Amino acid sequence: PQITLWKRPLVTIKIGGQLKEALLDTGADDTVIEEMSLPGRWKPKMIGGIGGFIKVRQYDQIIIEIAGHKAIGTVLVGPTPVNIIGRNLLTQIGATLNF
Amino acid sequence: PQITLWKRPLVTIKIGGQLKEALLDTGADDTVIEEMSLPGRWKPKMIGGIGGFIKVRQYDQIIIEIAGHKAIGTVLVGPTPVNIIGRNLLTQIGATLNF
Ligand SMILES: COc1cccc2cc(C(=O)N[C@H](C(=O)N[C@@H](Cc3ccccc3)[C@H](O)C(=O)N3CSC(C)(C)[C@H]3C(=O)NCc3c(C)cccc3C)[C@H]3CCOC3)oc12
Repeated sequence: PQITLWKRPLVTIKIGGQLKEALLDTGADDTVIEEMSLPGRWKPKMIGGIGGFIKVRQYDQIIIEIAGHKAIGTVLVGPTPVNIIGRNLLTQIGATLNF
Repeated sequence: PQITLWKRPLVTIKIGGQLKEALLDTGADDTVIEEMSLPGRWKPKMIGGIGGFIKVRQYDQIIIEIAGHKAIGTVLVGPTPVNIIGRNLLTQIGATLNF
């Protein structure tokens, strides 16, 4: 698709068999989702954004669909205010900015 | 241009007579720049994201050049860690996300 920016670029994702709303965010290095259960071991990470930092749990090699496009990659879980799809997964789905 | 997302999508902007580097950020509603002077009236605003909120100054009707493309809109000024071009100005330069 071609997504314009007059409104927030929200899409549906699927993760853990569940549909969720998430923001396609070219300003985010990483993908971070609100609290949920994911399989496997996690590693610690801190991420730093407009307000300061939050602590999150890093899960690797997680199956995730973004607007119907399949990806498998790193998903961070923690107290983010919205679900954010960042560049690590935007690149998997072939997204570019164009003007 | 077509900008890939392998690295942060940073571009040169001209604002207030100054050259700055800034991030093309589809996750940002607003545009926020590190401390600088701008003309005209302003009012205070709080903006929030990862790590919470910061206080900024809101200037309206500010001319800007983003990667060679002119526009006008509201520009926020305050203690942002990164200069951010958000959707309010990305629309005006014709930027879309494509996949
Ligand atoms: C101290 O922090 C940083 C320092 C130096 C470099 C980086 C790079 C990043 C980064 O990529 N941070 C991401 C991030 O929060 N990026 C955000 C932008 C940003 C980048 C660098 C520094 C600071 C912010 C995001 O693109 C956005 O706009 N978000 C994510 S949360 C959001 C959807 C609410 C929105 C927001 O903050 N909006 C606030 C906002 C802005 C920025 C402008 C105008 C109005 C508002 C409301 C997190 C999220 C997952 O990956 C890591 O942080 C950095």
